[PDB]
Amino acid sequence: SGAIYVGNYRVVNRHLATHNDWANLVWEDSSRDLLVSSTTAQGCDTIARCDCQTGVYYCSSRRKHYPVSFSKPSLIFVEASEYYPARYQSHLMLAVGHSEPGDCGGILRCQHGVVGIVSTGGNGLVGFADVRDLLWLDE
Ligand SMILES: NC(=O)[C@H]1CCCN(C(=O)Cc2ccccc2C(F)(F)F)C1
Ligand SMILES: [Zn+2]
Repeated sequence: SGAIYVGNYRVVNRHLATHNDWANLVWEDSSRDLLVSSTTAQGCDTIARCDCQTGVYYCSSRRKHYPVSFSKPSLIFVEASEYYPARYQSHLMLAVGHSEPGDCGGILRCQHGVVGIVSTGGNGLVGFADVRDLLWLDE
């Protein structure tokens, strides 16, 4: 679990969104596993606007942060779940690093700010849903 709080917005994994998130919906995209809801308090985080391919992510299953090199946002496949079916998740970045169920929501950051959140993983890999193209989170 985990979320990005920026201004009057909360960004979470779509498969983990709450009833409150859906009742205060701003935007959602099942193909990206993202959902953004509105909040009444000002958010604690800053968003990166860059093309960094190195950064640090939080891994709940190890209670530790790890440095990673990650790929450019692209399409990757993800098997079924209580949430989705075999598809090409878009805007997804892969990295060599640990992840397991329960790790979604961990933040990935570079020197410019928040890059995205853990959304996929498997066999020594970890996938992050990018948020750097969501320019509207700031204005
Ligand atoms: N974006 C999705 O469709 C995810 C929905 C939940 C399930 N999902 C996963 O990949 C679950 C998984 C499996 C092995 C290692 C790590 C994970 C992690 F990080 F939790 F995502 C896929
Ligand atoms: Zn950056």
